[PDB]
Amino acid sequence: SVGLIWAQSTSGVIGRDGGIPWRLPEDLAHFKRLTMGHTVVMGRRTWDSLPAAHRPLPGRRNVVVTRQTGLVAHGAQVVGSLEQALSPAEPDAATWVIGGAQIYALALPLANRCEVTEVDVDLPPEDEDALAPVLDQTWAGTSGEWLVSRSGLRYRMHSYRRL
Ligand SMILES: NC(=O)c1ccc[n+]([C@@H]2O[C@H](COP(=O)([O-])OP(=O)(O)OC[C@H]3O[C@@H](n4cnc5c(N)ncnc54)[C@H](OP(=O)(O)O)[C@@H]3O)[C@@H](O)[C@H]2O)c1
Ligand SMILES: CCCCCc1nc(N)nc(N)c1OCCCOc1ccccc1CCC(=O)O
Repeated sequence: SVGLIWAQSTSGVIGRDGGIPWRLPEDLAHFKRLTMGHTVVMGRRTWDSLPAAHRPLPGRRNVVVTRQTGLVAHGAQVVGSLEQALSPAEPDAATWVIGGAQIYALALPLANRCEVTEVDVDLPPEDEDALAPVLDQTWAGTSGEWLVSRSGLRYRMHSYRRL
């Protein structure tokens, strides 16, 4: 099982200026609950984007997809392709692809699940933004209710499975 997991604004922005252009603690807790104890696969730019306290993501096997020989920042297992990231895999569990946009594009043809957090923040896309992948007719989804963050932002979760 290969799952994509991401958070996006309603406009579809996932990344800006090498980070995430909102703060939503409830999404971080959701992300930890779904990924804890599993392999997480990410692109190298996302790896370098992690604050030092969160790199590597604790309690998870951190796999970084890169064309380089290796990385200056410690804690990852490097691979040269998504296929190398995905095999071998954890039994009875999902391998989670955790971004960014380039790695989501590579993984989308292979995924069987997407777990999306939608954040109701008004962020008109800017020229260099990373955007969420668009799901085609092979996906069926369900959506949770709108929730209110302690910070006041509305947010909700959507879950998609491959038909
Ligand atoms: N909102 C969310 O849920 C979420 C989640 C994750 C990330 N983000 C944001 O997304 C942005 C980063 O996304 P991004 O698309 O710019 O970068 P990315 O997908 O994280 O990483 C891109 C890098 O992955 C490597 N790569 C890409 N395709 C490859 C291939 N076919 N084979 C081998 N290596 C390959 C390359 O590393 P090398 O250059 O080292 O070769 C490339 O520079 C940041 O703003 C981050 O904060 C948001
Ligand atoms: C602060 C928002 C964190 C979740 C964003 C997110 N939210 C969802 N729903 N899906 C994602 N793929 C994602 O991105 C993960 C990579 C970025 O992680 C980061 C970044 C910076 C600080 C901390 C972490 C994770 C720490 C941990 O899991 O212990």
